[PDB]
Amino acid sequence: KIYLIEHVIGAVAYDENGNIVDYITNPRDLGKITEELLNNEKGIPFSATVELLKKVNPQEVVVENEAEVPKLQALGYRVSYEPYSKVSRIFRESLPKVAIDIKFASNEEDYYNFLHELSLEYTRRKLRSAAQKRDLLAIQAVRAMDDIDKTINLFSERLREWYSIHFPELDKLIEDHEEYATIVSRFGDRGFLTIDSLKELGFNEQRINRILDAAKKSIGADISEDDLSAMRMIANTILDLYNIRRNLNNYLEGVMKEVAPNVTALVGPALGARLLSIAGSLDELAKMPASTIQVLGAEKALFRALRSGGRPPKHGIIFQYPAIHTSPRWQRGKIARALAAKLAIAARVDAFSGRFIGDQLNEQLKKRIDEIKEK
Amino acid sequence: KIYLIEHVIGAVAYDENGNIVDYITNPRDLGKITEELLNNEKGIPFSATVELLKKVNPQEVVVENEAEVPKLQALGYRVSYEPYSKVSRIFRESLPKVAIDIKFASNEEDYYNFLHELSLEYTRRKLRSAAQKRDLLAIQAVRAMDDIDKTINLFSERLREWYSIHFPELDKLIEDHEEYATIVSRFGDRGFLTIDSLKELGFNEQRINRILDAAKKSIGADISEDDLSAMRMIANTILDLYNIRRNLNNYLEGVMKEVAPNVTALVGPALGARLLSIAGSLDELAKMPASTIQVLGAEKALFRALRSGGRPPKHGIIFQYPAIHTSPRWQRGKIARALAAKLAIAARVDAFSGRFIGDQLNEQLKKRIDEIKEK
Amino acid sequence: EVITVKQTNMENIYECEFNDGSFRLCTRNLVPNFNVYGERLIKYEGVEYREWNAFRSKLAGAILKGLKTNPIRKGTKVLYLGAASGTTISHVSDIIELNGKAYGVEFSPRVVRELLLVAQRRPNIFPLLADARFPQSYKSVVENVDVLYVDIAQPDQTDIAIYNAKFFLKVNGDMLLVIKARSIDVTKDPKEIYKTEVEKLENSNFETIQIINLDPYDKDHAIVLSKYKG
Amino acid sequence: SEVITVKQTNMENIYECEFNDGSFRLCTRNLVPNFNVYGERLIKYEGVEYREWNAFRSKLAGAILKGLKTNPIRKGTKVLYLGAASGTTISHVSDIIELNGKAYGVEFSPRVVRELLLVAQRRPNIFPLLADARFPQSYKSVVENVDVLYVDIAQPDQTDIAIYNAKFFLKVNGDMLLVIKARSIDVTKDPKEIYKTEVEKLENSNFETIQIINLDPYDKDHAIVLSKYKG
RNA sequence: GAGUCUGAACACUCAUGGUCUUCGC
RNA sequence: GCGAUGGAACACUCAUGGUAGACUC
RNA sequence: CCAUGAGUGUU
RNA sequence: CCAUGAGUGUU
Ligand SMILES: Nc1ncnc2c1ncn2[C@@H]1O[C@H](CSCC[C@H](N)C(=O)O)[C@@H](O)[C@H]1O
Ligand SMILES: Nc1ncnc2c1ncn2[C@@H]1O[C@H](CSCC[C@H](N)C(=O)O)[C@@H](O)[C@H]1O
Repeated sequence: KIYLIEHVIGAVAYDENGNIVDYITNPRDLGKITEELLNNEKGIPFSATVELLKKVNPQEVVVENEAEVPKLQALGYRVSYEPYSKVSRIFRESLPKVAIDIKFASNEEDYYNFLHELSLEYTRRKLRSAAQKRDLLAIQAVRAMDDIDKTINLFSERLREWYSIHFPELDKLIEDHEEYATIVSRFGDRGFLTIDSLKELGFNEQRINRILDAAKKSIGADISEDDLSAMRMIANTILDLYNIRRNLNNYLEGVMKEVAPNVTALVGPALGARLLSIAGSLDELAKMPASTIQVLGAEKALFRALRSGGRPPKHGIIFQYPAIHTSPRWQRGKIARALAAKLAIAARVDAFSGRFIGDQLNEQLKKRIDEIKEK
Repeated sequence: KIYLIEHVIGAVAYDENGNIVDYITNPRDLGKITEELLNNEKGIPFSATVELLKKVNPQEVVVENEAEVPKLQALGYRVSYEPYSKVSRIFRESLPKVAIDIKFASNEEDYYNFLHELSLEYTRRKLRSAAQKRDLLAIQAVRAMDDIDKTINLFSERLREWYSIHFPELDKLIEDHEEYATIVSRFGDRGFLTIDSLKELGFNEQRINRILDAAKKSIGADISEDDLSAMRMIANTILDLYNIRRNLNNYLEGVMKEVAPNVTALVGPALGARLLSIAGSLDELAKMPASTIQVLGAEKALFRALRSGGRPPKHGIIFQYPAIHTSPRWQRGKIARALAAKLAIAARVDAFSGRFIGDQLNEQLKKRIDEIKEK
Repeated sequence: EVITVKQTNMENIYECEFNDGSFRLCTRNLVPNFNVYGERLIKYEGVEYREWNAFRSKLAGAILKGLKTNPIRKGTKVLYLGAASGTTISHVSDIIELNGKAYGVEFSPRVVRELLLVAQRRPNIFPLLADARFPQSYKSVVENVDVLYVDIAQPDQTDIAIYNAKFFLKVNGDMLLVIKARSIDVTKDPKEIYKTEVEKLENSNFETIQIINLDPYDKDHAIVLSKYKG
Repeated sequence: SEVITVKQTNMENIYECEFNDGSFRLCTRNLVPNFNVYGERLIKYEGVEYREWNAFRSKLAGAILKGLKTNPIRKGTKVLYLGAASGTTISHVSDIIELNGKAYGVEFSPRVVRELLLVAQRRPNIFPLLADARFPQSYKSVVENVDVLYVDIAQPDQTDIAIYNAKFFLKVNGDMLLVIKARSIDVTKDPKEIYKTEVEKLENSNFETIQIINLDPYDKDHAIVLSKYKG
């Protein structure tokens, strides 16, 4: 009976054949119209639409946005939805002129000048809202934390080669990078090593014995203090990086408990945030089926196999989940499919703000993994 | 006519048919024998050999190591060199018994016990001498500097993405990573930016007003102080890394002016050390032809073009030389060939400690470059 | 250095000869002294032109591979799906001039952040941070257009294009559709994909006009020109 | 995985271990009980410790799996090992030849000999020589002549280096095990052509060809040739 | 559209080789 | 072997899409 | 880049 | 991994 048109222009009521029945023009306010476009996206009718229908008292209203149908029905109207109707094309083909007739704009230039500021303002607001989503902070943080891990390993490999020129035996004696960098930072010249100074740093007596024995037998070269100091710059940097790594990990814990507590209950904050990073957002993660979640991070292996026909990957980044990588190869598929199943549930509960069930998801999984290990 | 055998066990004089004319047995001293073995590979005869030849008064002496011929001649003997002589094979096939006959050892087990300790001490002293080479230090330092460069860039790219959540327009306004990191470190919330604080850091008025204007109108999100502090941890690490980079580059200048001054005169300490790093050592670098030096660092393109017949690379890491990478592509080949040719000469001057001609090599090269560009 | 700039066979698309022998496509700059993506600004007989890199712009590539007729001309109204950071739509804005209109749809906020810089200086460009699958989310801003230009990485890109045409493309208007084969099905041969997607179009009442392979300007890409019959 | 049994094979002091997963793996008797070299598994069976021998990391184990008919490395054997690297394969050679055998290990990269030195410190069997195989006049003052010359060096002229070391140190009628590394000789050529060219050079230097074994898949672009030195 | 089952997660460091074409002497 | 000439230096960041095989309902 | 040897990090 | 868009470092 009546076709409702909602546009920057205002609200316009049309017949079956395209004749304007009546209209209410929007104010020429950028703030007001953007707010109403944002509202209208979640189905809220323009306030100009509410005044229009109250005046036109229509028998049946055809709208163009499906989410708007319940909103108008709750006002007491008979409402149907119609996509790309003939009438709304007829309306769109009569712009910019119809904006002059209904007196939103004085001429074509005036109309398009306003429309241009409108699109900018609309876009700026949708950019601000996207930037407010707090899952972006978890994602950047865990990406930075992974950069730091990689850097710690890169610099520690370099320091071991560089310092082994002066004390090569230490490399194989100290497996822990942070301890190795501690020894190089604190002492430099292997001649400065002693029981008390090593004890003071927290080494136990057997370890201290192996170290002082190696330092005394050492086949390494004699280098200068300046040479040692170039090496200690790397060691100190490594120590600083571990401190940042631990801060970032504590930061990430608080954000992930806030942003995705159910996922965090299952996999912890770091691995939870890596799932977000690869998905791109919590909302994206919560659309994925378990079988996609299962291989997030394995895109190289998956597409290599999808081409060559070779063997597909059993797991992506969730391989970091201890019960996956510390179990035998033949159990890993099944465990990864059990975890992916609970991740998919946890992500939906988090994305829709459902009630926290993460601890129960964990129990269900631990017990399901127990079933599997009987293999 | 005498075949001189020099072995761990001592000096043996053989006649042409494998019969022992006389011998002088080394002392059972690991340190002494090891030192005499090291001198000997350089052609210096054993002290036992000197004693032996005076006893035997040979008419002619056949030696196993060619480097030894001039040294024994300087003692007044007629001397020749024979590779893998029959007599020396007869000596070696009579071990370990001959070691018992000349009373170097009581029995087989005694001989091999000592031989084993000898081989360890010999190998230990060569490992020490290898580690003492000064070019190892330049190679490690420039490698750590390149990790640092890579890391600075990786963290800066991450910081920009991260801080852009809060202040997105700053990314395109501040192109230098150290300045971007400086702004994030110092202020955090873009609200804290004032004219005079920015002046303090050295920015100029035109830039400062663009920054403050962008911060007022920013569509970035509002985030907590704790969210900003996580970002600032990456910023301050970036600034520490730039300081390390500069200290390392100053260290590398000292080492390279001492280790390869002629190479350093042509390409600077950092690029010169990269050449050492890819070649593996100054000695290896000085064996290479110009055409190989020209493409050090481009092994990927080189072997791709060998295996496919494609176009080979015109330059490797020397692409970093400003006259190459700031020049039009049709000149780079000629320019790189001219530089590689001077580097080959320079590497040999440094490796064999000739007189410094780096200033002159550089003058020759820059004249050749002027000729090329004026085609 | 610039020998000469003369208009090519297509309205408001120019060609510049350089003294080193080179030839490059260019458009008259709507915003003099400002570049969009680091392209060269060319001055000739008073007028400033922007060189139009065909290795970065599918429309420039299509022209250098033999695009016969170009529906994008002066005063054209364009719905641009996949506006991205502004590279191609900035040249579209040059060609169409102040009385044409380019509605730019792009759903990635990270890249619309850059597109907004381009749009701010061009009263020609209306950026819409929106999902092309849902034309109901920007029908309130746009109008009906002469040209629908679609370059979105989606597996149902052709269906999305068709859906926007039913909303917004005038009958007898034109569609330029980029077919991104590795984004439709990476396992299939692009030649098959092109055949399949054009079949869709002709089944949806789009008269095929010309199909252009974009190699070497783009690997595994084609671009289709069709007239929408209604 | 659990060991069913370990039985001696055709070749002396080389054993084959059986696992209940139906898989078999070569192993040797550990000359130094309770120590590993490169993380290999220590296997206890009927009171004797064995070391699993991974054919993917050892050319000699791989050759046995790919059908080596006779093995000159037995107990008491004297061997010159060119290319001893960090000690993987030579540690097993050490187990096979036992305390009365001798393995002289030549390796010229100091970075890797740092590691070889640790293997040798525990094995009186093994005499590590940081030395260039092109310069046998260096280590002639330490070694002796040998029954087996084992050569695994990445050098374009590895075969000529093997032949030249043989004239110094390999007994007449002794044996040479020469790994042919096709990609370190010439990446542009087909490995099968490399092998015929290298074997031809050996036969031209009075080496009698006993067996030529292609080492795929334990090592790609690799052959190994067992030859008898005629003098 | 669900389900079960099968099933190649990523990121890196060091060491040794393999270094073109053409045209001239 | 020498020369001239020809000639694809490397290291990375973000955004969009492409997500398997069997069997069961 | 290819082949070979030895290792590291997310663990 | 592939294709596409935008960029950074050694400079
Ligand atoms: N459903 C969708 N709605 C809007 N944009 C989409 C989309 N799906 C993909 N895109 C966008 O399509 C773009 C493909 S890149 C296209 C480049 C652009 N046409 C130019 O002129 O240079 C990406 O920016 C991507 O974010
Ligand atoms: N000229 C030479 N002299 C001594 N060793 C050499 C050499 N040329 C190459 N090599 C060494 O040969 C080795 C090849 S890797 C060999 C691995 C070892 N044989 C094993 O199976 O465990 C490298 O360590 C290399 O340093």
